[PDB]
This record gives sequence, C-alpha cells and structure tokens, in this order.
Amino acid sequence: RSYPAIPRIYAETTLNMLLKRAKKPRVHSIDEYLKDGGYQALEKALNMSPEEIIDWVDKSTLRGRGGAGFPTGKKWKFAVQNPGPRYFICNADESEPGTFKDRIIIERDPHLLIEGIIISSYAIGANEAYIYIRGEYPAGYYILRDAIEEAKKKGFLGKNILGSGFDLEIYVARGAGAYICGEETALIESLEGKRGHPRLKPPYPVQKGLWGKPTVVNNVETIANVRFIISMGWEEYRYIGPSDYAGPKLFPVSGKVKKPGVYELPMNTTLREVIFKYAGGTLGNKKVKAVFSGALDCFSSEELDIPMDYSPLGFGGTGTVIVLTEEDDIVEAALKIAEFYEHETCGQCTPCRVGCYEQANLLEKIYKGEATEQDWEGFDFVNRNIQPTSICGLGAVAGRLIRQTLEKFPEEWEKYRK
Amino acid sequence: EFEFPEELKTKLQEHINYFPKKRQAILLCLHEIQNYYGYIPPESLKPLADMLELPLNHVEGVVAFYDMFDREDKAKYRIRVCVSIVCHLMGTNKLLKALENILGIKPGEVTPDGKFKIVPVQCLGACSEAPVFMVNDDEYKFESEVQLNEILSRYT
Ligand SMILES: Cc1cc2nc3c(=O)[nH]c(=O)nc-3n(C[C@H](O)[C@H](O)[C@H](O)COP(=O)(O)O)c2cc1C
Ligand code: SF4
Ligand code: FES
Ligand code: NA
Ligand code: NA
Repeated sequence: RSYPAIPRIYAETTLNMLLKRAKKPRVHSIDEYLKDGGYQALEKALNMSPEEIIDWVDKSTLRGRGGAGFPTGKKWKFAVQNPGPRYFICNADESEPGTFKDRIIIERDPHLLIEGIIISSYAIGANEAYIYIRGEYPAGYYILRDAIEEAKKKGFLGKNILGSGFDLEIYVARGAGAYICGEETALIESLEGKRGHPRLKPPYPVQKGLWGKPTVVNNVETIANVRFIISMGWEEYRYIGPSDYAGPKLFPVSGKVKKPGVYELPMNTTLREVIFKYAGGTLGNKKVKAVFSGALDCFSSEELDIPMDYSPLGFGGTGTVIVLTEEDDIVEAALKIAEFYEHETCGQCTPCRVGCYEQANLLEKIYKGEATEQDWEGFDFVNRNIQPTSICGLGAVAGRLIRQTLEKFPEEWEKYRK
Repeated sequence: EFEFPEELKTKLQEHINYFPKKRQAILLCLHEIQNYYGYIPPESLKPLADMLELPLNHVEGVVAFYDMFDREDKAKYRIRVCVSIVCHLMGTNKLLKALENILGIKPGEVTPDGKFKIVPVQCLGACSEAPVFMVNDDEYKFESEVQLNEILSRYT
C-alpha cells in the first residue's frame, strides 16, 4: 500500500550494517530482506539456547543505544533471573531534539528491527513483545504493522515458529505526544493504558515492569544490532571499531553542516571527523561554535577531538550532533532547550514541575531584555534546582546543557545581563 | 445520547480487540476518533470509556495528558510545525511567515472554513530536513513559500 509522505533523510555508512538497506530512502520489504540473508540469524538463534544467545550478546559488548548505555546482555541476564512470564519492549519513542536515527531503520529496513525483536524475545523467554512508536511517526507505524504481517506470512511470528516450540506476537502501540513516554517506566505506564508517569526506581523493569512482570526495554538501534551479533558471532562483531566500544553506531547530524543526515560509523570516530570528514563541514565554512548533544550536553569548539564513544571523555549520549556556528546566538539556542523541558516535564516531582517552567519563563524574559535583576538571580537558582527529588532522568538533566552554556560562553550571557 | 457511527465503532472495536487487554487500546482509539472528527469531541469520551471498561475520569485524564489530542478545535488538516532547536535554527520563522502569507493564520489558529489549523510541536525527529512540518500524517521539509503553496494545494 502507500504510506504517508516522509522527507528523504540522507544516510551514509562506512560499515554497511544497520544502513546496508536503510542508506536508500524507501521501504525494503521482506523479499528484499530475505535476499540478503534476512531472518537467517533468527533461524540460527532458534537452534541455540536462550542462555547461549544472552552470552553472545554479553560478550559482544553491545550497550544500550537509547542514551544510558547499559550493557544489553547484562540487562537480559537480570530479567531471566526472575520468574516469567516476561515481556520484551522495543522503544521507538525517539523524541529528543536532534535525534532521528531510529526512524530510518523503522521506515526503511523494518525487518532488521523485527528480526532483532524475535531473537531478543526468544533469549529472555518473552512470548509477547511490543513496539512503542511515537505518535508523530505515523508512516513508521503503518510500515511496521505491514512488516509484522509479512513476517507472520513467512512463519517468523505466531505459534511454534519454524518448529521451535517458541511462540511470539509483536503488538505495535502508538504514543500521543509526550517525550516522557520514552522513559522506560513511563512507556510501560502508557502501554498499560495510563498517563506517561515515570515510576520510582528501583524496582527496575527487569524485575517489575509491564503488569509487574520482568520486562526488557531496549532501544530500536540496540535491537537492530542483534541480527549481526548472531550472524557474525561476538568475536567478529567485537572487531568492528575499537575493542572496548565495538560495533556500528548511528549518528544523526543536523544544524549548520553541509550534509545533514544519519551516519553509520565506528565509535573511534571523533566529533571533528563526524562534522568535517563525513558531514561535509559547516555551512558557509563558518567556524563551529558549539555542538548540542541533543538536549543533554553542549560541547565547545575546544572539545571537537573527543571520540564518539561511551568513554568518560567521550561524546556519549545517543550520538546526536547538532552543529551551531559562529553567528548562532547561544542564549537563543538555550531558550529553545529550556522550552523543550518546559513542554515535556510530566509534573509529578515539584522541583522538576516548577523548575522546567520557571527556567523557560525567566530565560525568555532574559532573551527579550525584560528580565529584572531578581529574574537573573532566580534563573540561575532555578537552573541549579530542577533535579532535587526527581524520580527520572528528565529532572536530572533539564538544566544540564543550559548550565554548560553558562560556563562555556560567559561573555555571550554577560551581554544579555548588561 | 451521543453514539459512534457504526463504521467508526467497528474500527474502535478492532483496536480494543488487538492488544491482550482492552485498556491498552486507549491511545489508538483516541487517534482514531480524532482522525474521524477532526478533534476529540468531549461527548465521545463516555462511550469510549465504556468500550475500554475504564472510568470516564481515566479517559479524560489521558486526553488531557497527551499533546497530540485536541478537544477544542475541529480541523480537517493539522499543520504541525516544529518549533524546537534545530528547526528554529534553520528557519521555523520563515515557514510560519509563509504559512501566514498563504493561509492567513498563526500558530494555534484555525482558518475560518475549518480547513487548516497550525499546531506548534516539539521536535518531529526529522531535524536534518529542518524546518519540518506535517500535514496530518504527511511530513515535509519546508523549502520556500512557492514550494509550500504547491504542497498545501494537494489538500482540498
Ligand atoms: C526523559 C527520558 C526520555 C527517554 N527517551 C528515550 C527514547 O525516545 N528512546 C529510547 O530508546 N530510550 C529513551 N530513554 C531511555 C530509556 O528509559 C531506556 O534507558 C532505554 O529505552 C533502554 O534501552 P537501551 O538499553 O537499548 O538503550 C529516555 C529516558 C528518559 C529519562
Ligand atoms: S523528574 Fe520530571 S519528568 Fe521525571 S517523573 Fe519527575 S516530574 Fe516527571
Ligand atoms: S528540531 Fe524540528 S524536527 Fe527536530
Ligand atoms: Na557455540
Ligand atoms: Na511519545
């Protein structure tokens, strides 16, 4: 059938793994996927014990691609120490500013994700899996529903999959406008038909998740690696990139670069290389002023030689790269980040609820030149006091990037105060 | 007193039958209702509540929480315009200006004929194609007023 219009995001790979098909901006259906050896990793996995699959995924060094970088195998191992039934959830909520890596897998190579979900589900003994996709990805939703039907018709889903005795259904759920539903516990609340309110952790979902049962939540990109780990083996997988932070990584690059798009690169690539070697440099060859790591971190032009890995001095996050150049007003950009958090706090925790609102309200006053001295002092205070009593990561980071701009670009902020 | 047309009721029932538990279908149902009416009618929620086997209060709370749903304005076509950092950098304001030039409305407004509503939204996850907008489910990069005018002419 036809799907809603999608802009054709540029995609480029040096590894030819996650973007082997998704480098071309169109839906690759099951016959095309099968041609390339699609679903053969699944067939292999079904001839392995769950324990063995968990072991390979552990030894691969795969880490969560949804922002927290938790080791995937270890997560699975934790889930299976708890009595079943268990649930598997694919997190396709991708709503962080700058971040558009997951959609190109969903929309162009859905079977890569589906194959990974089935293997992952088998590994943890889940017979019921979910994809939670943000509501603003309607094409991805319809594409996934159709791909799941294709997989059923070829016997990769349903009961007694390929004679293995393993049963699996994959349900596709849709979000409805809340960034917070990407937080794994709020996602589960939404799957249970409620508001997206994060739960106090611990317990972690792997102990008590959907309907209080052991639940593994993994990001789309994380899951898209599973086929490769089974296909190649963990040893060969670990030979991709540097041996500590191994494997392909997707980098959604936007803002003031000549070639904005998604880049599949190893994690020893530097930030400078991402911008200048791969993304074609800056618009107008203007000087880089800052890189926003989505809405999380702000790196200065003195920090471009860092690796795009999960190391302490590395870029980290989700590899989201928003490039600002010399003429971009840092305070204007900070206001946009404040506005995001204002719009997305769920309001459960008081300092988060009040702090996200006040941070944006006062920063807007500052930007417009209408801030009193008290407003300035209040802004500083609030920025530093969003995190207390927070039960999820949003409250913990709502002031982080903005504080970094205050520290790294004092001269520009001072201009607004004077 | 208010009742779903049978064709819509059929589709709501499909959603409710899709997940293991009925209440899991609440967002799919609300999307379906909004698609059908051009908004969420307040009167729709009690009947929906009954089908989901949920208290009305629960359904109301969910509609209020989730930003895609609109109980106030009917519109045939929602023009969702990204106002987050990357689109702002790359020209949200030019898109909005072009929209006002073509349609005569600003964010939050509906045209008098009820045809178009401009809806400011957070990052749509297409930042490389900034500035981004949607027309209902279709999504586009804004290039210019001439280009936008041609896109919008496809929605009648
Ligand atoms: C406010 C907030 C929003 C989040 N949004 C996403 C998201 O859109 N997608 C995602 O996979 N993880 C998101 N996460 C992280 C998830 O809670 C979780 O760590 C992740 O889905 C686990 O999968 P992974 O181990 O494969 O990364 C978010 C976390 C927070 C605190
Ligand atoms: S920290 Fe903020 S977003 Fe997270 S649960 Fe508390 S109020 Fe909600
Ligand atoms: S900032 Fe507009 S699509 Fe991401
Ligand atoms: Na072996
Ligand atoms: Na969402």
